[PDB]
Amino acid sequence: STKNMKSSSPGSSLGQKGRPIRLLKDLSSARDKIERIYGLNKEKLLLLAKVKEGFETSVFDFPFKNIQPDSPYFVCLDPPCKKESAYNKVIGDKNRTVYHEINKTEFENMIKLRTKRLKLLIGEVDAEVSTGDKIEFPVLANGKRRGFIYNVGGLVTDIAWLNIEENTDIGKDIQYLAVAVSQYMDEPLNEHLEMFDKEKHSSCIQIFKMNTSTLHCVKVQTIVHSFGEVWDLKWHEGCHAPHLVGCLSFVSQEGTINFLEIIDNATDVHVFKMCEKPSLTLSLADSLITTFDFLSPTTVVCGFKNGFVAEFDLTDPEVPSFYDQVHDSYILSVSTAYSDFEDTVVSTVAVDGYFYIFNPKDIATTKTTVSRFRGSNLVPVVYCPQIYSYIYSDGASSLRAVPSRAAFAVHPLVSRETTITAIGVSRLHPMVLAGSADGSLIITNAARRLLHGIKNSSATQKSLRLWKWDYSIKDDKYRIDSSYEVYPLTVNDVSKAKIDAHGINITCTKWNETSAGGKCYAFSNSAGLLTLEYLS
Amino acid sequence: MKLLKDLLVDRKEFEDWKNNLTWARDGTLYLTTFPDISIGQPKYAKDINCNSKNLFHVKEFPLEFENKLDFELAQQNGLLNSQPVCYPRVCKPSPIDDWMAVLSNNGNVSVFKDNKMLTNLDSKGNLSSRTYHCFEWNPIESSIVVGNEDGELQFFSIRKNSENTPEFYFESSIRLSDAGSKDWVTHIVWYEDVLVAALSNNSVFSMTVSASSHQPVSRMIQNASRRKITDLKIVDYKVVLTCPGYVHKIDLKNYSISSLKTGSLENFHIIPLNHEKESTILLMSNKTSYKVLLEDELHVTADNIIAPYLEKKFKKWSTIWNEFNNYETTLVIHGISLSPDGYSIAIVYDMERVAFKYKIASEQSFNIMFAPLYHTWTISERAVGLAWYQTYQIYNQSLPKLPENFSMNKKLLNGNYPISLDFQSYLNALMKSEEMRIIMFLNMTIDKPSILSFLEALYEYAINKKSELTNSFDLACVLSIAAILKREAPIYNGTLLMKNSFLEETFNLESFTADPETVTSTTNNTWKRCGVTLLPILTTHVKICPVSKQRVIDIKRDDLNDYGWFTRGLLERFNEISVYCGTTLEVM
Amino acid sequence: MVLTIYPDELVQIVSDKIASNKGKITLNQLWDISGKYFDLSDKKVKQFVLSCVILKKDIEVYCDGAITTKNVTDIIGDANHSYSVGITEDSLWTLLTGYTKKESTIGNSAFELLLEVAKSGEKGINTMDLAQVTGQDPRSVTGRIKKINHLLTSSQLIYKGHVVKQLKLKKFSHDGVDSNPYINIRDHLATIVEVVKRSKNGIRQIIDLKRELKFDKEKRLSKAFIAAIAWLDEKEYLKKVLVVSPKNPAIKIRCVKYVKDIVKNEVLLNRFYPLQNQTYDIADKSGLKGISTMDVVNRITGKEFQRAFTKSSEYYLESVDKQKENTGGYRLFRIYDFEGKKKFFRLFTAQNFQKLTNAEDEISVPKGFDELGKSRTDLKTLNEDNFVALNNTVRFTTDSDGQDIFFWHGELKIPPNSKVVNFGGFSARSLRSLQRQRAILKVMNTIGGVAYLREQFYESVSKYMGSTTTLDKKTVRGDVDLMVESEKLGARTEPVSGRKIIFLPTVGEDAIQRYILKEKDSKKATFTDVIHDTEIYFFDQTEKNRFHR
DNA sequence: GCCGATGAAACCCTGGTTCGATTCTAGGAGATGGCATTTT
DNA sequence: AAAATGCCATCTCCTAGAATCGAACCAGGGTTTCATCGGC
Repeated sequence: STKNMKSSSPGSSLGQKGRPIRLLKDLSSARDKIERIYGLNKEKLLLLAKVKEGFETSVFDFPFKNIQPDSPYFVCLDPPCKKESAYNKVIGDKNRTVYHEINKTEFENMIKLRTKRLKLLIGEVDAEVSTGDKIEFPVLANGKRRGFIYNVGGLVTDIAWLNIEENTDIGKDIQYLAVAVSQYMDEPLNEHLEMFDKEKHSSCIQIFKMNTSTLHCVKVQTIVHSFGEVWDLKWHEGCHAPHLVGCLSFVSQEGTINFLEIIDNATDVHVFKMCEKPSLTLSLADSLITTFDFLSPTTVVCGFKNGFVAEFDLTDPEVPSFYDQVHDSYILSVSTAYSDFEDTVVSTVAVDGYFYIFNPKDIATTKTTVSRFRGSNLVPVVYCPQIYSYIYSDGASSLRAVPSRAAFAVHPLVSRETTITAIGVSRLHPMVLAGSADGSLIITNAARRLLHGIKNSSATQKSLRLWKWDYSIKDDKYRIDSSYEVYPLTVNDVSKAKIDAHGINITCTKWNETSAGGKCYAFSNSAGLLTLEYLS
Repeated sequence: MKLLKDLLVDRKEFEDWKNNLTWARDGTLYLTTFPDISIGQPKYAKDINCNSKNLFHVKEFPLEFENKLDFELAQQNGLLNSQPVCYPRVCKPSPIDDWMAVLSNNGNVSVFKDNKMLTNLDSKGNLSSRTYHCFEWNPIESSIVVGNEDGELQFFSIRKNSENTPEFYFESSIRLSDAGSKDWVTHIVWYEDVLVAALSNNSVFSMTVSASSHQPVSRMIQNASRRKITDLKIVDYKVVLTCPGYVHKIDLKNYSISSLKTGSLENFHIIPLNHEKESTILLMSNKTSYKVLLEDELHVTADNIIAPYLEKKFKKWSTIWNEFNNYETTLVIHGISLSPDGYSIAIVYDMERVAFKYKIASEQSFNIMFAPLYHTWTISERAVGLAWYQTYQIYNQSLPKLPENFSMNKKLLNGNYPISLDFQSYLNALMKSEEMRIIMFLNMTIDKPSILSFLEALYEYAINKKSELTNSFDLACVLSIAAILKREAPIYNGTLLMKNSFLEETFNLESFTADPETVTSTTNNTWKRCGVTLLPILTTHVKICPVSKQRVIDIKRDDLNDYGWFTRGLLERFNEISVYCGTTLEVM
Repeated sequence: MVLTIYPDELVQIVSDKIASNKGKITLNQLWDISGKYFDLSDKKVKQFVLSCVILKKDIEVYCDGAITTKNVTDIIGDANHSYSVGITEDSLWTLLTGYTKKESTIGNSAFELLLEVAKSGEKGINTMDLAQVTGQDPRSVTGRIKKINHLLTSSQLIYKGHVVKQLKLKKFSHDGVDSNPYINIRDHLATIVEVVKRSKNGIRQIIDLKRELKFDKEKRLSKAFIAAIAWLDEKEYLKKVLVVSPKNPAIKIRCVKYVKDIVKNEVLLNRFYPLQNQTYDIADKSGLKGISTMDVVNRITGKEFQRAFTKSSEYYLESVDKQKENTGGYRLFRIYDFEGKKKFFRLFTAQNFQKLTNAEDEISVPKGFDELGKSRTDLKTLNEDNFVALNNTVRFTTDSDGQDIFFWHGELKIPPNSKVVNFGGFSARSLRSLQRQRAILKVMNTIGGVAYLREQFYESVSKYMGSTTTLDKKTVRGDVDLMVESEKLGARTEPVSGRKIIFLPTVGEDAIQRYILKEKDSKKATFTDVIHDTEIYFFDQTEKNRFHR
């Protein structure tokens, strides 16, 4: 099949040994492994040395100091959308988002959020929580925890932190969270939630203003819109202007990418708004966009129902830069791997089970297969920038990491009892949140799996259950278990799937990615119980 | 014209959705399937029953890849060596020579003759200079250009070693990208003396390349743009390129640009109609096709050539798989190639429902369709052997246009035999004659192939140098040719001794006059004759003509017989190519 | 005369006889092949002939079955041992299929058939003898033949009373017309009806049409034509009638009369819930009926995802044998069901499955919570206790100038800082078996508790099931055996007819004997409608004479 | 005209064929442990 | 001398593609019953 020849990079340990490397098991030396995966760029290796010393001891939790800019371990790897002020290029007097204000009666005519209170059991507090109420965590066992659970009133399809550090009119401790909410709750096979064809119906995004120090939280806006359900909900961290909270971007069942100006209120008094016309819509004739990511402050890569990929220029959105077939079928997620040391690359995973990485400069000559999965509707992929690795699921109970170069070097991180449904990563630290269909949320350090040898993986790698949702059919009652559970990385583990209450699957989980809030994370189940915890 | 039945290929996959078909000079189809290339090996049958299954045998064509970069760490292109087991991405056969070049997934260009690697192209430099993303063959001479991640073209030329095997050596380079830029060369097209290349920033350059220039001047003919170049072609010194929503024509005499807006954002393949009088192309996508006239302003007309056939095929498929229009459906093209003569087109396609889908390899099938592009054809020197026969079966067995009053009685070079040449130059002069291409094609159309016109051209080189036929094999050969032509022979009486490893057979030279298929030794054993030299075949070490089924003595597996300058010259010159039909000989 | 061929043509001829003899021949068979073409009386020619064959890379020589060292001068001189010639498996695959074993899409079982078809030569082999000789199941043999049929030619034949295909390698295709072309009466029904339709009064003397279409040539074609007229009557494309002669009203002949000539798919899959919960939701909404895997795939994903759905659903669906751990709450059971020939899984939510298997038992109490985790250690304690140190590898230090400098561990002196389901009494392997067993017993109570297990019974059960599909003998006898094991039926052989009788255990011997007595001399083959005072068109003057008499 | 024999038609039985989904098997991938050698 | 590196064997699980198995369906041929013809 294949053979080597002796031409070799200077200063390489691999070059000195001359061993041909085809599999991760061939990298039996820890320096050769790091050198083969990350290369020999001294500035890149310096950042990995800072991640290593700053987070080696952080097996389940990391110190708040190591994510402050004054730390010697501070490594903040800003995503590509943040690298320039995009607002005047992408938006202006030609592209303002149009709203009209509506009252609560007009809202309730368009969107029927849950009216029956949820029964919630947490620690020793048993409570009926109404739609729009929160419960702060009680005096739990297993130490003091800081956070609250909010009853959002519908199926939570996605959430998104606005990762502002400070602004002329936003003080350090204040943060914003966008939550996308469906009225088509409690029904796993509802007709309106279909993936495969264009659907338009009323759904809403709720904007929350939260204080990281007090955990005071206020819903400041509800945006009613007719795009259907929304996901890949992202703030355009480059689009900032004095009169905005920020620019919020998402893909919708309409099959379009939409950008909303979230215009800041005069006061925290709640307003309902009907979105008439977004600032920007990206679409093609006779195909539906199913997923997108930023390549640039002014360009996005997106996946389609038919298995095509396009790039759009946000300054000239009518026609894409390219439109090529990459998959046989519906693209589930597209994810941008960005680096200061390599060309930007894009990963895609589809219902056909293939996971590809390619370079948008030349898809034809760069398309690399990571793996084929068993075929599935739900395959979360995120880029963890501190370890230059995509973190992803099989669509079936295994959580894995693959470096954006060395696609052969797949590292399993943890194995669950059931389908992994949500992954959370940060630009500030290597800690991975993964949510599951059984309502468990786990934390694991991915920079203890990468930045370590191959031998004794199962002994060195661990994860911790931070929370578990349960649902009682007898009581019609949700319970959240605070008690921690440690899982070692399992060996030769059988793929697992089991059926759990429709309400308890974790739909999304996202870290706050700021130095001030960077220990906050949020996660939601399908019932619409949004939980925030300031991890401390 | 009515098409041949499509060649059904089963259980083959493609990694990607670009143009994965090339059609070689000798008629071989190369499909860059995954994980191995597939070859449509050309086959001869007198009746193909209007079925293209009888023109091609499709099989796995495995190749060994040497990664010259597997001890290099990836630098700016992080996807280099990201998957370390090499496999083919692009395969182009030479438009002139027996060999093909393959680009691997890890940016190596390796040249192969049969399954054997000739050279892995490399020159000294930075890793971006050594990582290749495209290549092109010189259409006029034996050389190859590669495009690298420095945005320079590197030219490689052949030289032949002691065994007369080719070796590729680095000749020169031209930088197209700006100094310190990270633009890759993504497309190269070489047409006559004009070379065109595109960068990953979608800037396009032209050059004039010659033996008279070591490093020619490049000119930028299109500025950088976000719109990614889909396809690039040269047609009558007009550059045609496609990108999302547009086709552009650049005139290489005026450097004027004219552009036309397509009603679609699907990829359009460009198919140049090289044999029309007016300068034209077909544009073809999964959804539509057009015929474009490359006038001062691009003019659009209906594709009356190929669209009717694919429409008719899609309506039949739709009747079986998309009754009631319950599904969205598409043609999918996996490859389009002109024939080497440019008279025919091959389209590899399947038809799909847009659906949630999870295929395995055993469920894969695609069809390749062959259609004529014109009303008439000619015996092109851009094609050899079974390529002409394929172009004859397409076109429904209509003969090509031939010279006025041509007949197989016509003498090679019209009887102006270049007897003063050396014998290898002489045989080359005969094989490059126009009459020889016509006769070699017509041998594939008739029941019994004939080489009487070639045997006369040999006999005239044998009654000249009549004093130099000292050798017994050379005499037995010329005496056999004289007996076929019914002419005077140099000597009649004497003996030939011919050997194999088990059995030594003595022939009276007189016996070489008796029978045209056979010759009988002094032991009354009767032996078949060699097709080229008419000497007895005493061995299984032979090569077989796939059309005439004549056997040729394999000079490379016979150390025992003292073949003279004439018989050795014939058996060396005709070791690989059939004198009857120009087809590649099969090996026993 | 000794024929003249090329030496490589001999090696091909010998190879094409090692293939077509199941991959091996004796050395004496090689002398019988090559003696046609070379004078083997010369020792040097005999050595040359053997050398042409055995020095080929893919040919093997065996001495007493053991591979041997190809010494040509030894093999020809050595009288002490038996020699035989074979080929490599990939050569055998290449000669017969055109591809190697790895590359060929044919499959081992279809290649065992091709080896027997190849060994049969120009004589060929029939599909029934082919199944018996290879020991392959007749249920699989014809499906396997479909995948090699491009290598074969075939024609229909009757053998041991069955229509079968004679098979040969395609090289034995003859362009000549068959001496015995197989005729099926069922191909000619349109012609038979049209000849009756075009006849003067739309009526024919049946024997006259039998003679005009020349179906009298074989007792087979006679029976077949009669069965075709009987089928066209039974389906009322034609009708049988008796015509009284207008010339002599004592004369009636069996006649046949003409009567007649012969916006989108919506898929519900969503990206928000796990696929197993979406599957549970339509299994639950289907209720006590359950849902087929075919309907689940059509409604959630469409047919082109069937395989992916099946491979995924294996992880969370439970068969009744080999159940998974009882999580409680939400479980999907699967059981076999039939749609005629197709066997597929129906899916049931565990509540609906319990109501189906155990209809008499109490409906289950709904589950509450599991117990909480009982750990009380905090995150700080767990983080400190679960630390295992990493490999040293990447390091950095801060210079006196405050510049951070990278180094590998050891490259500076700086020290480290670190299987039958009970269904309440009817044992069944499928829901169709359960439905058939209950239909048999309900019919048996209806028709008086005793039945001969003949075709009349299989229609009675098929009618009661509302089955458009008709029950096979082997299917009903399968259910009857299950109903005997569960003591819901009695069954026995009736001594005189040898037919199986089934009876309800509550039905007395006097009723079973009276049932046999009532069934004896039961009248059948009864006369059809009568017609008078009208002409018959005749092909045959002898039939016209018998009507005129 | 009646009764018995033969032939003729209808009905029933048996085995192969046909079809497709599920099941099974083969081959490969991945991980750990153990042992040996190399490097620090 | 100890830790790290390298490679092999064994065990476990997965995936693709082939094989199995039930049931229906169909045709041919045997058997049984009924009708007609011939003989008494």
